[PDB]
Amino acid sequence: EVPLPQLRAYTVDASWLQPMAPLQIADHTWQIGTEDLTALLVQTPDGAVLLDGGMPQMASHLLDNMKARGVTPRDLRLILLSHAHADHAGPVAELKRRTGAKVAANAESAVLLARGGSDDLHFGDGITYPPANADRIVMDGEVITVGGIVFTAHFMAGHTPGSTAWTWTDTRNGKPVRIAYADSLSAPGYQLQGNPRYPHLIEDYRRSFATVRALPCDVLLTPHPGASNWDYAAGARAGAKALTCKAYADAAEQKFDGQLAKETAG
Ligand SMILES: O=C(O)CNC(=O)[C@H](CS)NC(=O)OCc1ccccc1
Ligand SMILES: [Zn+2]
Ligand SMILES: [Zn+2]
Repeated sequence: EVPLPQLRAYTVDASWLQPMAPLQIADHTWQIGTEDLTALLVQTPDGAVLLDGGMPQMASHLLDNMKARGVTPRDLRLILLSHAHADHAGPVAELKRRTGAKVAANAESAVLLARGGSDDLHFGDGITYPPANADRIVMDGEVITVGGIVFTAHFMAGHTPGSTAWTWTDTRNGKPVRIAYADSLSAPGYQLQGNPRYPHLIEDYRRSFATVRALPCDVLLTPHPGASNWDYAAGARAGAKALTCKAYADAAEQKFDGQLAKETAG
């Protein structure tokens, strides 16, 4: 008698779950997540925006960091997402219950979020999380403005169908800083070629490399900070080694081409 296996939790490196204090990126923009997962707070005179929340168990830590910044539950107006995997959208449902936040996302991200990341094109039910509903559906190139910070959506399908880069302009020394929060360009364990659930996967990734390369991009940030060479634990030099969007796109394409060759060989 051999029973069916137990459910397996989505377990991650400790650094992904290690709380950090708010780290200022620009005059209105702060990293408020963990050492190894990005969660960006943008604070304005007319309320706050959160871009990603990390893993499901980060909800209370995000709220504590918000409070440290002076942002109350009612002040949080909007949640935006890079993509709706458990390690970036994990706490969205809980945050919606505990704050005034509404979610804006593209149709692909909204559908995946509403499924709690189940029936993932590549991971199946391996990384599920509490489902949430989007309040507003955004189209490619659509802008959303909160307290004069203008967020533009740039669709960059591949890592997920609904993967998005969000760009906005903040300041640092009275000078503009064009921030690009670019989504993952990885395909971890994906079948790339002839995948029946994603027939045009390769062409979407190629288009997404080009989109990322061309973003307005004084400062690049990524959901996994290591992807853009950020080190959130390095304090005053956290962003010193950060890649350009151009360099991030180039490295991702080189890796992707390598993975294609390995897939053909395998
Ligand atoms: O850093 C990256 O690019 C990818 N890292 C991840 O953790 C991704 C989400 S972005 N998830 C994953 O690989 O999940 C694999 C998996 C885990 C449990 C069960 C099935 C599949
Ligand atoms: Zn992902
Ligand atoms: Zn991830």
